[PDB]
Amino acid sequence: MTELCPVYAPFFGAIGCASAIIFTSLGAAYGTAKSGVGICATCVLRPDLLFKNIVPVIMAGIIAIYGLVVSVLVCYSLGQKQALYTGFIQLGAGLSVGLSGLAAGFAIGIVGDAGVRGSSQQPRLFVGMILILIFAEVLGLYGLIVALLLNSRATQDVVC
Amino acid sequence: MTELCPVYAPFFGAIGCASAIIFTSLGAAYGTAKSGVGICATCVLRPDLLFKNIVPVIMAGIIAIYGLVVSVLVCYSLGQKQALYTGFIQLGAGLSVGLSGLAAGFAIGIVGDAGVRGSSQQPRLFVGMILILIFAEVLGLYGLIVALLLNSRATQDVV
Amino acid sequence: MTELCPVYAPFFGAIGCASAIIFTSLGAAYGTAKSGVGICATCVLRPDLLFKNIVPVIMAGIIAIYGLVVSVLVCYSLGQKQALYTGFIQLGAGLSVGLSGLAAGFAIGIVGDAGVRGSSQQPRLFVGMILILIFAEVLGLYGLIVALLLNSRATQDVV
Amino acid sequence: VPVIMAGIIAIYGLVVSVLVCYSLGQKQALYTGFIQLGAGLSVGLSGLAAGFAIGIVGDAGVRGSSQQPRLFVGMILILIFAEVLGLYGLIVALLLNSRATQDVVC
Amino acid sequence: MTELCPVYAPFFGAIGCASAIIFTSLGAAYGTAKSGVGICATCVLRPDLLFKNIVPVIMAGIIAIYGLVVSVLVCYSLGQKQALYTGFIQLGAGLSVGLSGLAAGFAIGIVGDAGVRGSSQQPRLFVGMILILIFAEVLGLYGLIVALLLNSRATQDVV
Amino acid sequence: MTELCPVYAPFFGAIGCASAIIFTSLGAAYGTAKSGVGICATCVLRPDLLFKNIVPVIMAGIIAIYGLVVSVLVCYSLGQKQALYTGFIQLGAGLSVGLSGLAAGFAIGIVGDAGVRGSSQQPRLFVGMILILIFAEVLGLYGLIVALLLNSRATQDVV
Amino acid sequence: MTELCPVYAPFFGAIGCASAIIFTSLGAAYGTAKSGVGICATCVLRPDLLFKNIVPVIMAGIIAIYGLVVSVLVCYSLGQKQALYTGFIQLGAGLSVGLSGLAAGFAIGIVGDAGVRGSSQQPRLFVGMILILIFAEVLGLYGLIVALLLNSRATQDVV
Amino acid sequence: EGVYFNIDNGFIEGVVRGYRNGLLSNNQYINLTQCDTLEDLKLQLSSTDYGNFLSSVSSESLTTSLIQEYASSKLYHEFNYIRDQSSGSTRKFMDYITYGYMIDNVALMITGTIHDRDKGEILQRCHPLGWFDTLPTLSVATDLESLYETVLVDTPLAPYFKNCFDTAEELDDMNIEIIRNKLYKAYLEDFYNFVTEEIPEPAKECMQTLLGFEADRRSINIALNSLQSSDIDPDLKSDLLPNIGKLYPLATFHLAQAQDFEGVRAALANVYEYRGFLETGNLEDHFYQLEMELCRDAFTQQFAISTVWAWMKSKEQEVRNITWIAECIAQNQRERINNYISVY
Amino acid sequence: YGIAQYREINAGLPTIVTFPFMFAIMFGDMGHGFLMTLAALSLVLNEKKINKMKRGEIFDMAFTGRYIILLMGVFSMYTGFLYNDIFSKTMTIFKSGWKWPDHWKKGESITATSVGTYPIGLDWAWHGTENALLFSNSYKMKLSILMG
Amino acid sequence: DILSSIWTEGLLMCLIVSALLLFILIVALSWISNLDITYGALEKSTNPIKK
Amino acid sequence: KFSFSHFLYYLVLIVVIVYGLYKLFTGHGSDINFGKFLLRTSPYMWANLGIALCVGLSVVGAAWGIFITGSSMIGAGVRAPRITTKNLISIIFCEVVAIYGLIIAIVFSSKLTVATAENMYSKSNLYTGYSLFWAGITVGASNLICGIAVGITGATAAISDAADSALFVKILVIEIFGSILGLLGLIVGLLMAGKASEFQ
Amino acid sequence: SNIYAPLYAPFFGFAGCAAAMVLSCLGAAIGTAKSGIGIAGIGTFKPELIMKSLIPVVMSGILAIYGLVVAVLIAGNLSPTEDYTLFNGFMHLSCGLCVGFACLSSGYAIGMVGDVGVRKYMHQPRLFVGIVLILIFSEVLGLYGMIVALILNTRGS
Amino acid sequence: EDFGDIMIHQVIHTIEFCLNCVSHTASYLRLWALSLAHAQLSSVLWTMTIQIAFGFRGFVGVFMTVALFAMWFALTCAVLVLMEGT
Repeated sequence: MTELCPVYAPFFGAIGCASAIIFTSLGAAYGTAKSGVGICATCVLRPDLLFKNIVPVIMAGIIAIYGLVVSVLVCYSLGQKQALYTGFIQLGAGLSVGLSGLAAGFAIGIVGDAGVRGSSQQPRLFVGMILILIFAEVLGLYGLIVALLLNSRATQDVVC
Repeated sequence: MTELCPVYAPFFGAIGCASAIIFTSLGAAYGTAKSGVGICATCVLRPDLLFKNIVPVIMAGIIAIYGLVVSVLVCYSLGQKQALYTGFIQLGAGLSVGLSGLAAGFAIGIVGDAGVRGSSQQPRLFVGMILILIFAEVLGLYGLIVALLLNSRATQDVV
Repeated sequence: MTELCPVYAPFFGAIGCASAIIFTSLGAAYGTAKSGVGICATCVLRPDLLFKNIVPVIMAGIIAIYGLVVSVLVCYSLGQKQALYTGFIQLGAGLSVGLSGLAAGFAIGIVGDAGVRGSSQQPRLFVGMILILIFAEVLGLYGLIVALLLNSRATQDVV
Repeated sequence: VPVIMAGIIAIYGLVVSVLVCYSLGQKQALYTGFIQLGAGLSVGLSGLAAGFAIGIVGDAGVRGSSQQPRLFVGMILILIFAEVLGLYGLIVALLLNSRATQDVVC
Repeated sequence: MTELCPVYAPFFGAIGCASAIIFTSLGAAYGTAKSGVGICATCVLRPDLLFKNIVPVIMAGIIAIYGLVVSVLVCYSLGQKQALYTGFIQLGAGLSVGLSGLAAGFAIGIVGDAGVRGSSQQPRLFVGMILILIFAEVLGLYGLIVALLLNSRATQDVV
Repeated sequence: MTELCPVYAPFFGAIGCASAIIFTSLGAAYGTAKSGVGICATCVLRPDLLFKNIVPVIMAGIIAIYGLVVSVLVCYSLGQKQALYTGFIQLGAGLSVGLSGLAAGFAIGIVGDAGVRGSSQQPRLFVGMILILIFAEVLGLYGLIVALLLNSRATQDVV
Repeated sequence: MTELCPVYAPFFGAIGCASAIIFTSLGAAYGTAKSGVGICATCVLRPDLLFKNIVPVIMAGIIAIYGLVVSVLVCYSLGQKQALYTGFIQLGAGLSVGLSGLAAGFAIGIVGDAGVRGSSQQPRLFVGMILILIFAEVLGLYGLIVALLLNSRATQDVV
Repeated sequence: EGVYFNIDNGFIEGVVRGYRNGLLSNNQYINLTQCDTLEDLKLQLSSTDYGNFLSSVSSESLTTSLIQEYASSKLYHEFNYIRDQSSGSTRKFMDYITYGYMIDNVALMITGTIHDRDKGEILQRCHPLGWFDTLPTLSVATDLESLYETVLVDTPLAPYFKNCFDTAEELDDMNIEIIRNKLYKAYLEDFYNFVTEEIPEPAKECMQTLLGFEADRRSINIALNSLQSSDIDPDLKSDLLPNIGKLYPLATFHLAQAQDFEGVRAALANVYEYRGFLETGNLEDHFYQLEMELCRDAFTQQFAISTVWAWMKSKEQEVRNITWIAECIAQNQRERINNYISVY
Repeated sequence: YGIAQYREINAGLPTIVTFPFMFAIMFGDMGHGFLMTLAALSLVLNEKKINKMKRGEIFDMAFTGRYIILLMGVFSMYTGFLYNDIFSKTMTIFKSGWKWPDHWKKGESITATSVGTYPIGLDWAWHGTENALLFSNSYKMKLSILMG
Repeated sequence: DILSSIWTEGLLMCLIVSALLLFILIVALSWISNLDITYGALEKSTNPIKK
Repeated sequence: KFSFSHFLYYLVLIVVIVYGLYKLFTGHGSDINFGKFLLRTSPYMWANLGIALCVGLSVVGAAWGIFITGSSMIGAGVRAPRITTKNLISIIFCEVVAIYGLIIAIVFSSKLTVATAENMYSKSNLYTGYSLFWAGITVGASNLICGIAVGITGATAAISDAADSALFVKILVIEIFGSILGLLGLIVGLLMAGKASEFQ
Repeated sequence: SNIYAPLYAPFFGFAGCAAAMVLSCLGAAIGTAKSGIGIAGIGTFKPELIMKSLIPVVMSGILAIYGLVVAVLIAGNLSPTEDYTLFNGFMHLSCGLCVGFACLSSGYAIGMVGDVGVRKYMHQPRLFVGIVLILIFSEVLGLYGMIVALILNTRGS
Repeated sequence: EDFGDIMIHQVIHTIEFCLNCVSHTASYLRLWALSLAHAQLSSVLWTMTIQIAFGFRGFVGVFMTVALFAMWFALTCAVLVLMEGT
């Protein structure tokens, strides 16, 4: 081993690779359940509108895709002889997306459930809640771009 | 031994094998337990829902199999000669699959309870419950696929 | 001693069997107690069906024998000159089985609690009770499968 | 029946303690010390779990009889499994202690 | 390694660059999540609130833009061969703006819920609610100023 | 200094002396509070037992002073050149006495309140209260009798 | 610089004095607060009772006075060039007195809580009341005597 | 410390405090008393925040019963609006407030087994606070035994059952009175248990003390009036009495084991806080007067539900005074003008 | 479990065959199977009067399936026969042939080559150390999957 | 020469602040997880007088 | 005990002493030392982030101030519209602390300068690092605890005004008495900071 | 430089510097916060005694000046040009520890006691004389903390 | 012709069978697990009974052997059969 490329950097590399999936997936599942309870509650009352209010869960389901793309993009660059600089960035990259996805999932899960539950009274509340839910998921979007250039400069400044 | 193959490297490999099935078994158990009370409460009222409420209970077994398919795969790569790199790559996959399965089990039980709650009141809704259940399976394999990607890939390049 | 086998290698193997049996014992005890309380509470007004209501506890008992068999299997391969590999893989298998058994025990107890209430009205849903609760032994037994799979590799030479 | 059946876990612990005490020394291999450490707790809190299980069900069983005279035979079947569980700690520990003796180096 | 550049400098740069967006994500999520429930609760009975007083949720991401701009612009000035003096300032710049965003967003969200709930029966003073809510949205400007200050300081010395 | 007299031996003596008193003090406070509140509440209705229901505080004071007795009988066996053996035994004495006094105080506090509640109904009930509470001060007696024996064996060969 | 005169010895000399006032102040504050609330309760009804039930306030202040006097006393005889043997003893005495005052405060407040209200109705309780307070605060002097006894032996055998 | 309070319950405090500020003092009451005709009273009221919704609504057919109906309607609307802006814990708490109401509502429904008084008309006069939409009483067998489980499942009042299975098949006066007695006992006991373990600190003392006062006045009324038109064994006297009065746990037995007028006088006169069977004009009027002094004290904090709990009864007392004046005005017997209490 | 729809095949023969063989392959101790079958024979021979006498609470279902335990055991003894276990004992019915040195001190791994194993069942050679168990488990975990 | 790098790290300076970071993260988790939902606002019970 | 968190706190509080005894009973007891650790770390380390932490805590407290006041200000505004203009002064008294925090960060900037390849571990500037970091934490904590009080006083005043328009002016004193806290925190922090010249 | 004066001496001086003020400020904050509700509660029932009931906030304010005095007494006392003896840092730490807790206890007591006193002073004016006496009896604790801090600091100046 | 429920039903049937094949494949290991468990428990009971009974003594050892023999039957018939078969 050498000071710039020790043997325990792969620990940080692997943790960064495997950490993005965890928290994003947790937030996605949380939102999925916390919103699907609302759909189940409204369906019996309204067996007429059951294929027009599935936007919250599906929008909550893209953060998982985001966490997976970042994860695999980091993973395909996995090897033994990597600079400690290589292992340093990856953990931060993974955890950033993980917790950003968790945060987005919480908000989408609660807001979608509330909106779909309340929409049964007034019809036009649908388009009203669409914008807020899509912006909630856009909040999740904002983490991925940062992770992108983080990965890019994980190697654009390769030295040793 | 050589810095790249320390003595404690296979400790990670051994622990991850157990953890990968543990973090899925707990989730599956919780989900099936949550579904069981609801199905038992409902069936007595409506005497036909036994057969058309089997989905979540089998999805629990699917998560259980999801545990084993990855757990066994990592076994044969273990040993006293592999690098600490091997332990890292093993534990990463193990934790990924375990936590993804835990999230899946946490969501599936609640959604299934909610769906079966209205089952006795909407005999029409004998497929609409599976809607979210499968849509809740979007993340049901991301951990599995990433674990398979890591294991079979980093199982070489000892140096 | 040599880096292959430090002094306290057998400590891990010794603790492994104890933990393996002990976690399963806790899980089985919890499940059986929480189920039997309900069964005996309910049977007072339905005393005729006592025997057909006993299946849950005899079911739950199997986790204990799983723990016992895995513990004795591990104990058969204890020693101080063994490899540290053969000190960690043992505890890995043991804790895997223990935690799987604990999860299965909680699930079985939770399901059985409401199962008897469901059967308290009519006898048809005996099949429903068994069907819903008969998906936990697979979870409890997957741990045993992986444990015996792991400990098989233990026998290989220490060098 | 409940209290007497709960008592025998004490006998279980007593026999294990006496057997361990039979074979205590100072020049023994640390291997044996670890073995005894494992066996002690393995029996101990297994018995604790069995006691916790039997306690919650004894109270439920006793009151049931007040109205159902022949639930007596029923409830004993349930309570047997508690001691069946408890016996496993003892069976594993006795053989673990036996194993702790032959394989020695000092 | 050496005073001019200890080997472990980039770790803190990475975690600091992460921390900014890490905190702003939660800061915006809390406010948006509360405001959504505040809106859907009220607009149901007064279903013409969409265009007039939904500006808070719109501003929810406005403050979150810091987590991007500062995080990247400090990601513009990183490297391995960096001095410890400039190796930990970026962590300060990172967490400062992130926690400032958290604090600003939480209060913005609570007061937005307050205003939306109040405006329904009092469509008279929301002109007050908006002009008061802004005062809570200018705090993150301080985070921007301090981040620019520290990033400029880093640019002065780049080894 | 030498292995038989490390420079930090008086640590154990000092802490043991402090414990020999403070833990009994806390129990005395607890017991006096618990009994006093009840006796003072009930006596308002009818003063006829003030000079007869006063045993609780007396017992609390007795247990308190026993801790002081042991602490002082340890206090005049102190110095700088005492072996760590002395510190060990001094710690043991204080630990034995203080918490036993705590237990006695708790017992008297929890008993005397109900005792004074019940005494009013039957004026011939002190003949049972004194007999029942005897055990608290006898508990103090057991707590104190053992402690002094530490001093009794404290001096045959020190250093 | 000897093994009996480490540079970290005067730490305890400076701290033990500091800690003594702490717990006495805490106990005095708690007791005084919970007595003031009670006297405020009892005063409005049956007014014209100010200097009749205010004694427990002064009684509590006595402990604060104890703490001040002990702290200043130790402050007289601290040391920068001293022996660690004295250092430990000073801290031991300080914590003993502080904790004893803390223990006394709980009783002095709680008992007075019930005592203050009873006087308004039955005036045959005030003298019966103060007995509990006095027999509880004997504990404070019991602590003080051991504190000063330990402090006395600290003035000798300093290297 | 109360710092955490204003994380979800700010506007609750704001609206309750504003409505409390809307209370009418004795200065408005004296002016309202001088009015003689119903129109004069209504127009005088219209000059207050309490009015503007009762007058200018009818066709000058103002009666005391209609006055009470309309006056209480706005309080119900305020309560339901606060429900419409509720919170999780606040919602889980409001059910407790409504429990004491649908207790009597379902008691009336049970009584209406052989008379068959419709649900709607019962709601026209009973307390709508207790109404829950899932109450199909006069649609299936209204037999109290058959309807026992239907009500048990309709609303979760099952835990409030203290051996309610037997002696629940009478459809008689004794049964209907004892069911209400037991229901109040269990409800107040469980509410006291709940608040004592799950509620913010500032309410911990106010709620328990006010509950104790109400439970005491409730327990006395079932002992004083147990010797007025009927008799019962002391065992049932103890049974119907609350387990803990929260002001006296010893005199409750003294009341129970006594069956004469003066076997209970000491039990109440010992506490030296309320006179024993004295200072009695309209007993409930004096109860209101004593309770409102505490209710006003509850309006001094700003970080507990004590404000809401006291304001619920403050508005009801406003309606009580309005009815006390309307009774003497509409019926034209000017003897209740001075019979009203106002401490706000 | 449930009735079948009209003209839907019933699994009578599957219940007659598979379930008993499954139970047999669960465990095959010779003594246990024989002892269990003893009660079955006693019940079936006393069925002359048991059929009419009152069935005890614990004996109702027992008498219901008296003919099932017979199949259970008659298959259990065969299933255990191939395992050559009688309370963990074996008389070495057949011969397989195994190679050993003239003398050997234990504590050493000893290799014996195969010249033909038992035509029926497994040879006694797997009564040795953990090697026998770690071979038998691997052998048996495969036939279960194949038969399933 | 060097600190005790076996029982504890030698390069411990890089993990002391991670404790504070995780403390802040967990405090945020606790504060977020208790958010109210206001079920009662959207739900009611119809009455001839209240409604 | 009753909670997992308290159980963990007990466990750590006992294991720390267990470890201390274990080392002390090996004949050692001085192997771990405060001074060596304090010298190990870079003096820049604590001046890097305290300059950030102080402002962070101050702005957090300012945020809590509005968090509290706003929910009451308009909760009362619904009753009458004659409050908002007369009430905004309370929130102004809130964001003053934000400027107060800004002052510290803007001033501390000039102190930080890269020093030589050596000499940083001398007492010349390690003192400066400690001073800057602990002044920053002082000022941040003071601002937080002052913001709590100002916010709660504003909340109570908002609901008290509706009782009497002649009450707002008379109740205005308490929040100023609170803001005294922020002023004193600022002065003590500036005094603590100015003493140290700068990093060498 | 000196075996008794390591290079980390300023640490335990600045510990006292910061602690002596932070906790006093916190005590003042809690006291004033509680007194705010205590006063605002009785506003609508007796809008004349608020002036006569401003004593608690004034008394609480004394904590802040106490803390500032004790802190500044040592602020500037040290100096980068000299590494004062570590004992002289222990004394600073003790100063901060003493004052920061005496002030906190005083503030805690005065807060609630004045709260209740002013709460129920609305009935009659004859409680003022006892409320003030108890409040001063409470503030004596902060006085004690101040004096002990001063005496210990004078020692080993 | 075409109707939604039947396509949904056949989709769920496809997926459920595609997973049930592997589920059944996996489930078959419990057979062997129970078999080996029975083997091990029988072996350990034999070891702890017969070896203990082998105490060589004709004056008091015969009665000990009788007692051990009786309890060995008591356990073999009761707990090594009933629970296992059930």
